[PDB]
Amino acid sequence: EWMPVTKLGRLVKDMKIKSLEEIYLFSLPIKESEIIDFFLGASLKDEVLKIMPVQKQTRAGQRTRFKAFVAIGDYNGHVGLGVKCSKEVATAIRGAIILAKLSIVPVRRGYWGNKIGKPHTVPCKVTGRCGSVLVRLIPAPRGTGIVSAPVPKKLLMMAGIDDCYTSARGCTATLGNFAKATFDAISKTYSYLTPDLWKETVFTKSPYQEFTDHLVKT
Amino acid sequence: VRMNVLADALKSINNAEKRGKRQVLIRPCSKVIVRFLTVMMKHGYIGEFEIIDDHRAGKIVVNLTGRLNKCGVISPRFDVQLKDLEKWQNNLLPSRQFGFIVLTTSAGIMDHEEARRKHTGGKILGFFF
Amino acid sequence: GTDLVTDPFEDFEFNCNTKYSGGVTRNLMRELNGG
Amino acid sequence: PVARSWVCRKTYVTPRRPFEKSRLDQELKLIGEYGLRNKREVWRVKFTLAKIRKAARELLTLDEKDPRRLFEGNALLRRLVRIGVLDEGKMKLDYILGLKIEDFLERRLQTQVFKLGLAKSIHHARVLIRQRHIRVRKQVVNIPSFIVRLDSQKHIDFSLRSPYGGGRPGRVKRKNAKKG
Amino acid sequence: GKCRGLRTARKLRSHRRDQKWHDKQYKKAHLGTALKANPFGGASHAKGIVLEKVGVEAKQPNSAIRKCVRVQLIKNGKKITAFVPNDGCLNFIEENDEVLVAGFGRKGHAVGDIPGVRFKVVKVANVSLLALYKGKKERPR
Amino acid sequence: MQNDAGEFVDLYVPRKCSASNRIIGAKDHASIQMNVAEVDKVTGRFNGQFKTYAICGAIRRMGESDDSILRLAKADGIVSKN
Amino acid sequence: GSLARAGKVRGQTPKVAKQEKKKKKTGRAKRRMQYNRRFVNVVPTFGKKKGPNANS
RNA sequence: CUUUAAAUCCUUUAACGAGGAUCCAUUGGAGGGCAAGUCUGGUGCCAGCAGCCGCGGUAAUUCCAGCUCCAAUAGCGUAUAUUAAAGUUGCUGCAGUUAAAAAGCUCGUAGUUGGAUCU
Repeated sequence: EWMPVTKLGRLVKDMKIKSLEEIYLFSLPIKESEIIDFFLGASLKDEVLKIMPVQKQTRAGQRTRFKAFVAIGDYNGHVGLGVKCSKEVATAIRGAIILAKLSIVPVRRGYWGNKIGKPHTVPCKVTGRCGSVLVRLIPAPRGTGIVSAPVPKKLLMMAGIDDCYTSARGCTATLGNFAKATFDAISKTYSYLTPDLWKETVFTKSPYQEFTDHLVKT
Repeated sequence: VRMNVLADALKSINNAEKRGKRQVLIRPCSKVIVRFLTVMMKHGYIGEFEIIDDHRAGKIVVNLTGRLNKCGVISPRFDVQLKDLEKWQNNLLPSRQFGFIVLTTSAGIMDHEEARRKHTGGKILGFFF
Repeated sequence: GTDLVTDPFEDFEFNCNTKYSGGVTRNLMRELNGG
Repeated sequence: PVARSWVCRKTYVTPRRPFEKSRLDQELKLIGEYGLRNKREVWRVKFTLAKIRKAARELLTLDEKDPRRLFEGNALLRRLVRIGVLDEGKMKLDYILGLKIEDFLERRLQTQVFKLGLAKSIHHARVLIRQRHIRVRKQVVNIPSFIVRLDSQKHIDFSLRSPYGGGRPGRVKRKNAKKG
Repeated sequence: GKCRGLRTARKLRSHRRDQKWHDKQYKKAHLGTALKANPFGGASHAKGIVLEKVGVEAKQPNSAIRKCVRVQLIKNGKKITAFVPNDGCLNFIEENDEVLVAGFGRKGHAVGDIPGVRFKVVKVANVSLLALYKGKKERPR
Repeated sequence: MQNDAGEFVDLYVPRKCSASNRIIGAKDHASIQMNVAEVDKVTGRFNGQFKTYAICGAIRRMGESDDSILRLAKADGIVSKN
Repeated sequence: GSLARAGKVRGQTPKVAKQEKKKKKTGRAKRRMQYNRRFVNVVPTFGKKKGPNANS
């Protein structure tokens, strides 16, 4: 069993947050990885993108730690990427999985041409950046697949993007920056104001206020 | 010096939109500027605007609704044909679901969709999305 | 006599900077996601 | 000056990445499920689908009321329906982009011979087609990559001169009965 | 910045054509000094007469003796140092016999730890080194 | 957000900043949702209903959040004219 | 630079004959063998996610 | 004597034609790039491999081999030219503070580009 240490975690625990989309709606940070577990079940698959050893020079020699880059996400609209450095590889991987869970972001899927069936591609051209690495995602016709490098391909498949064109620029050989720029581009999908989102936002009551009686009662 | 006042107008609108302001002062005003603003307004991107008349060259105060991602000019004004129009909207527009390319044609200034409907190419002025 | 066995994890931690860095990296990657 | 024709054409494309696990596994699964000889058959069907998708995209970029778009889209949709890879109900250029390589591998004479019960396994189907045991309508078809049209699906029989649908025993049965 | 004018096509074309000469590969291919100084004369292979057998010491990080042959090309009479690839393959080659020599794979650049050697031997006395090495063919005598 | 059949395919509809009408991202932890309590006309007491304003993190960072909330309240009849 | 040792190691490697084995199936049969080995057989794995030629 | 101007060639018929169906598939690889053994012998910075990083100095995942795996397959290596990769020639679409780079500065011709405004 898991005992929440946060108000949001406590609300999620006692079955009164219906979906992760509510937390995403009110921009509330996720501080416990158990919330993501509860909401997304075992549909969350994770893949260790990289294990890289980083060495710090010392008087006696070099102190080597290991940084794990782990991508996670159900292939239906949620993706996250975590990076954790530790003394041993197993702890680094476990922490990177935790941080990838804590960073799950909603992915907006759209259409290329005719809006037939489920959305398959990115809604529009979106660009992410990370330290000289620029990654641009472009809508592609149905059945195209992901036209990208292997690392963005993994990140985009985990996000649920069925097909997408991709352009990259910079030192993409730094897998960390490539992955983080792809993650930035993917997370930029729901921040783009398209004409279908011009409808004035009708506010709903926040969880910290919707169940304030529950929060004060226990 | 100052050339292609439409570039200055569109850059001013873009900068004021990025800063989150509600109004932008465009100067000088021009017929092409007013037509471009009308095309942008008919699609809901820009909202109302008023032309201040000074006796030399007017200014425009443009109210800003925060629906505009980017308004830009294409310089030089390449003479685009209808058969070559699609390539242009591949280079400038975010998706095929929204965004417009503004052309000036023998039938007036209008977006790419209206140019295709009227069956007339022209010269590309700019784009907005 | 017998010999002790090595997990891919400790193998990578020991041979991350050696002639066998490529092999231990590949075997660790195969451990972590090899399905 | 010769009266010959030099019009030839390659029917496949090799992948850009020689060795990647995902593609190798996918193509091996396709080979195993459809009993293909090598990866070149997978690449040939992939190339056919790629050309069809390219044509569909080129037509989709045209105006809806374009005579060329209407004519060529109708022709392509009728062709895809004719061989059985596209359902008659969904005859639209957009539904072409939803096709898969499996749909075109399903229409091979090998797959159809296996699916009609004429063979016990897909490899048995290939060997039967090669050994001249199968005919479509009245023509003895030998090529396992033969793509069956929808109107020829019900006319795949066991030939009239083969021991399996004829009645003349083969070389082995004749020799072994000669001992009695 | 670059000139963006409807009547700047001449300036853009001329500037690109002038700036292409600063591309190393383009100038190498088009100037014609490389093709003049190329011993093969633009060919992929060349036949030559083995002048002698030489041993080239490997570059500093690693130590060995690469068995090469100094040959004289039939076409232009130039002198060439061609690596003899496999082991024991210098024993197949003799003095003054004819060898087919190809490039080393780096388009004129020296390959690996052999310094100043950009050619390798493909055939000796009209029988390939591979067949002799694998025992598929004996040296004609 | 709608396909050809008219079904809503978006995972969710994000909030838009009450000032800039710009989408507030799922990870904008500097963004706020102010609730301002409405007040009875004759007694000046809490009615139980409030009006909400969503402000993005960029406007908060720029220091224009105060003027934004004041303008929203003024246009909303909560802060008196002048 | 001494040319005396040319083909030394290949010259003194103890010659070992190739063992006689059954012929390998070719064409569609070899691909079928690969497919059955790699996708129809899943039991023989020992849970270590190793390779097909691991001998440790 | 089906074809063809006269024999071909596969098409057709018939006889003989498979259990190591010996009627025996090869070419390159197995550290990474990059798919696939730090298995076993030999060698001991030698011989050699290695496009690149690198491997060999008496305990070689890399050479010489034996097994075993894997890539394409009646094909597969190698050299060279060239195209994409190269947004490393950049019109789309690069760069110029410190990584290569803005002329010492100004004038000035050709060139390029040129403010509103007329139903």
